[PDB]
Amino acid sequence: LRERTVRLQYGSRVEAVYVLGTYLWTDVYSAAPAGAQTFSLKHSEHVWVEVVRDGEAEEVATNGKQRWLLSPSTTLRVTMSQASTEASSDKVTVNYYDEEGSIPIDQAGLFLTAIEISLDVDADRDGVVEKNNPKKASWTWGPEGQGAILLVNCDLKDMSQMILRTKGPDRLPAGYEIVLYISMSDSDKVGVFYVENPFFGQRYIHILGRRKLYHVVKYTGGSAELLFFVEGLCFPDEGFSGLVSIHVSLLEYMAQDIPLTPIFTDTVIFRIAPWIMTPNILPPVSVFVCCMKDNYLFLKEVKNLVEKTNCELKVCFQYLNRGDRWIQDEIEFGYIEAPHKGFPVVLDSPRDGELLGPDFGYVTRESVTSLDSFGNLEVSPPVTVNGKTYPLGRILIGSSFPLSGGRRMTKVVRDFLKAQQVQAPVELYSDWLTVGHVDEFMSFVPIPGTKKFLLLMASTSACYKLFREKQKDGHGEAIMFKGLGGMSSKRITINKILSNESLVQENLYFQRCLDWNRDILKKELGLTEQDIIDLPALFKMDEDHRARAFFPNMVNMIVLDKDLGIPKPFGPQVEEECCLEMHVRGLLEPLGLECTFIDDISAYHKFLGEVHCGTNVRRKPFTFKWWHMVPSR
Amino acid sequence: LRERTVRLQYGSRVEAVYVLGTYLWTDVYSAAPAGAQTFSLKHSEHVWVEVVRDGEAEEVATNGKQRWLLSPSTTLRVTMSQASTEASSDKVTVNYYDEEGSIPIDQAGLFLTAIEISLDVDADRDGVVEKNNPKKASWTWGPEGQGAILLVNCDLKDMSQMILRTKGPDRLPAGYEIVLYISMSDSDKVGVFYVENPFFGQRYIHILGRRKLYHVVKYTGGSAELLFFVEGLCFPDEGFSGLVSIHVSLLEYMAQDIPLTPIFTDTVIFRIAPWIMTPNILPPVSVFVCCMKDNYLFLKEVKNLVEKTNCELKVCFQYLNRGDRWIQDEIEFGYIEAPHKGFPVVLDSPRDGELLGPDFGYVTRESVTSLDSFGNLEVSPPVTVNGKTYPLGRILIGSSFPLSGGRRMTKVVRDFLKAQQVQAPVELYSDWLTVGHVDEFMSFVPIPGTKKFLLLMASTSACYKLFREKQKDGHGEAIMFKGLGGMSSKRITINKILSNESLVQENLYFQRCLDWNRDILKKELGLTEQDIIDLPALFKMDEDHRARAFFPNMVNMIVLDKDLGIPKPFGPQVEEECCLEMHVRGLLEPLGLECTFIDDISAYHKFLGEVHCGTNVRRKPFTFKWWHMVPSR
Ligand SMILES: [Ca+2]
Ligand SMILES: [Ca+2]
Ligand SMILES: [Ca+2]
Ligand SMILES: [Ca+2]
Repeated sequence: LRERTVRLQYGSRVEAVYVLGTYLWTDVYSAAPAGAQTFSLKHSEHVWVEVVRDGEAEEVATNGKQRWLLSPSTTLRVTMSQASTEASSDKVTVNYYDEEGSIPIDQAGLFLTAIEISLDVDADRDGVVEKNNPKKASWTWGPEGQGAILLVNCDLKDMSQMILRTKGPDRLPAGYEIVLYISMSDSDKVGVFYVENPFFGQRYIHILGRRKLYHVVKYTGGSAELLFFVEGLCFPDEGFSGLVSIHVSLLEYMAQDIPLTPIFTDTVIFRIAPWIMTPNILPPVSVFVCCMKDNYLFLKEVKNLVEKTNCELKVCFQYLNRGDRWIQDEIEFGYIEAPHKGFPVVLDSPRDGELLGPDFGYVTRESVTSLDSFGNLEVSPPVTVNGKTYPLGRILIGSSFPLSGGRRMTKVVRDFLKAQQVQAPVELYSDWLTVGHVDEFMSFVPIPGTKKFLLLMASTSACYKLFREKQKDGHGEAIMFKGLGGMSSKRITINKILSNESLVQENLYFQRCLDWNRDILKKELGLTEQDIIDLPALFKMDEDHRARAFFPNMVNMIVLDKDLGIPKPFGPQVEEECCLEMHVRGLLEPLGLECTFIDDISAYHKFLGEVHCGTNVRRKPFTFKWWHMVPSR
Repeated sequence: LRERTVRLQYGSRVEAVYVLGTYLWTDVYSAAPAGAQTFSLKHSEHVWVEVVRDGEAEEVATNGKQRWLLSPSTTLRVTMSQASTEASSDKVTVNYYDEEGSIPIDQAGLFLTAIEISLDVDADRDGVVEKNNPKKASWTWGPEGQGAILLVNCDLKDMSQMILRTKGPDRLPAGYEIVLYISMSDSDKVGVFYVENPFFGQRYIHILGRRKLYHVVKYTGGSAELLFFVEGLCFPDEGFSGLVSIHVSLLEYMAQDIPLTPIFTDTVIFRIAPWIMTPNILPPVSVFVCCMKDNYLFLKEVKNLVEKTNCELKVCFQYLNRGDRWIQDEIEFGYIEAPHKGFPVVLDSPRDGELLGPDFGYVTRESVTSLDSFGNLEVSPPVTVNGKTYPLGRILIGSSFPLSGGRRMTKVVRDFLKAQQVQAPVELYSDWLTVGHVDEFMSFVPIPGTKKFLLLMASTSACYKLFREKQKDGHGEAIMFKGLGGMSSKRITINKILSNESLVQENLYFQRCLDWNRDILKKELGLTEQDIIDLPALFKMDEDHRARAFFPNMVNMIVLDKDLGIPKPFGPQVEEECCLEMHVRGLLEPLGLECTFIDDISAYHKFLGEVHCGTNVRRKPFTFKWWHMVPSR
């Protein structure tokens, strides 16, 4: 396919390595002695030679006596299809003649050693390293796309394989060597491991990476394969697309103090697999919770919920360097996948700077507000938006309005999420909340028995409507926070809430904030009102004009398929049941969702807007392969 | 198209601005008094109202008595198609009823003011700003692609136009304002100009850009248009794609110390036009030359060449802050184009840190080797490579091998050229040359009477073949450098050159360097041997093992269509003509190329490998529009 220039040298022999998959064009005119008129040629069995004049080519026999006029426009094309062995003498010889006699006045030779050199990866994405995929030097998205995929080492049987395959005689001819190399830029993105001395053992050493840009490879004769393992060192990010290159070159020695000439180069491209987040609709595997040792109702009720499922429960306690919610706030469960292998990968952002066990990879963060917590990071189910499908869903991050001067998640984390590309992040407005997390106002739940889902939204208007109804019904004196002794002296009733004029105005405003988010979610997730259910919520404004929960936010719930762990609201008691619990059941249960209310606050005797427990669910990855997506340019 | 949430408020009136191109979904259930059972509605002439229950919608008359059951799943959809005027009373009123009587127990209203707000650009790329192109919020490549294009101000009638078009009543309702804005990131990429006080004059002020991220716009009633002019501040580069965004928002006042809510936002995208280089095949306009005042033969011969064409000649002399070749080395002629306008743009990189006149834009550079000179920057004619078309050609930059430790053009300039994208740069190997410029070894020329072109390559093998022929013919004592008195004592003859064994070896090596480039050029430009002509050249090796010209390099030539200004080689005289001149004529003239040899060295009495003049040709731009290309992702 690729034409390489090799000229005969005046009255001499040229020796050259021929790399299979290329061919040579050979100038015979320049090596012709002055006064020479015509030329003839001989060649060996395994070398194919054409005489090319003005673009027109004719094959030549091994020993012909045929002669052609010498012209700069008459050249040779030289091709080989099989590697040289010790039995080979591969050559082309050209005889030169003057006008007078038929005995050659001079001759120029070309002696060839043919070798196969191919740097191979699994570009067709089946988990096997195929021989010389013609597409291995590029990377394309989609079901028809090709090029190899690399996993970040988040901690070598599970790394990517790269195989240098060669075929040839006992040794390379004098003056050649084979070198593997990478660019300085890619040197902090990858590393490559190799057994340098296979005669002395199995020991794999790092041959390419930080501080090592090239490695000279030992040539072995016959048909040989050299196995390399490759790891990614980092995820795609603001200035890094995820694509890296590795090269092998056959180098020719020229002279001392002159660099070696790269006479053949083969290239493979890898893309580093992105970090992917799992939405609530995916099958649960493990439920992780953190709380204080004595919150007994919480642990018992979570255990009972989990016992309704096939999931395993993992209990963590509170640590000195972490928040009360850390399993929710400082940890996010995600995954990476390559054709051959995949594993769960946790983003870890410790408050002050344990874990899950060996089955997980970990990405730990190297100015920060509450909006940096992973409570502020959510992901939608797969959605179609104006005809465009997002098969992995879309990441949702809470923010403030552009002109507001409000809080925002750090650019570093936003840039990281954006750079993964396959979840196409969307910013929502969370900064009207004191804590500032999207998970305080919204969640997703599957609809049992279907492939569909609902968006759940906190609604203050729903709460006021319900409370007004109960008051009309004669329940105005129904008290909230039953069983929280630290709330009792406040004597909070439906009447007291409904009569508070400033609280009404605060909550109308918070409903405007919720509705602004509702509109962004409908637009960017392609949802209609039929896809949404509102759950009652109520907030109190702080000094910053931001919202804190008046009673526990029910929307932030543990979703295990049909079973929902819902924070216990401690609402007004009507006929000895919480009217908030009954209302929420009436909304959800007709859909086949099973509700379990989980009391995370009783142990503290009161509720001031802060939650002291956290939960996080590890889920099975999407069955859709991320490399089958086609993201926008 | 876009659904916006507007809820009725319990027993009250809500007033809202309606922006045309959206519609409202309206909750009536939350505003219902406790105990209310059914509702009815009235609406004005220009407001369309549907009652929506469980996804099913039915239009409602202006005054109906129809009643519907109150349910959270029964809502209103509210649409307007025309802007409000002073004659409008646009409203929807909802009456609430209990089980008992038919007289309403309460009512909630919605009072609307409809306005049109559209931020408009020329997205369809015809030079006119069309009304609200649905595609203005994106940017796509190709003949079917859309989105607006911005020119860099390289120095406002020629800037891009952006028009804010509004329609509505005499004033915005209380609590609203319209604001134009950009991101902090884009603030150094753009600037926007506006007449802030049209009553006091025509004065245009900078309203958005560095240090100004937002501008409050004055609303005028009726049908109004506000004209803005937009400029790009910089070209695409390593961390900047070329894409920028400008937004207009309608903001709602909530309260003191609470940020304004962006209730409607419209966005336009601009792409900043790339800098594009012109190949030798494009029509010449002006020829620029620099030399010392007394190089008379040079000026006379260049003038005579130019007089064979319709081109204009511009003569520059030597300056203290610049090189002897500066018009070639420190200046590169290129262009930018937008649908409405285009102009030539010069890259200027002064050696130590005049010009062309007002018709040109200038980009001046803010560690450096010879490879940074623009002699080391070339561009191919349009080419097709493995089925992929490069309609603007491909930029060529000289470099050294990856593992060599050799010189390279600075990353800053390489990154810039790559970031323009439309010329898809290719690196060649120039570092075997002392000066290190691709223009020392290669050039392109059209084939007269056709749409085709040739690559010209320097060849040492061609020179040795020619000299060997002349020696065989009895011309061995023919002397070179005739008329250069400072060379005479050297007595350089064909015999003396051919007998120098080390010089032969040096030049065989230089031919290997040339051939390595030949192979890259054939591969990356999709050329065959039929596309190439070799011209004789000869070099001498320096202490760094790099090549300097033995006699002037003929390949670096002035190409004006069929007419070629070729450096005079001062070769061996045979029958009182230079055998190099005669040889080159014999190669080129049969193709209809007319050769004029230009003596740039006689004034210096000798030639040591350095050229003391420079030339550069300004050309007409490609007729193919760059935005019609589709570059690789
Ligand atoms: Ca494979
Ligand atoms: Ca989260
Ligand atoms: Ca237009
Ligand atoms: Ca140039």
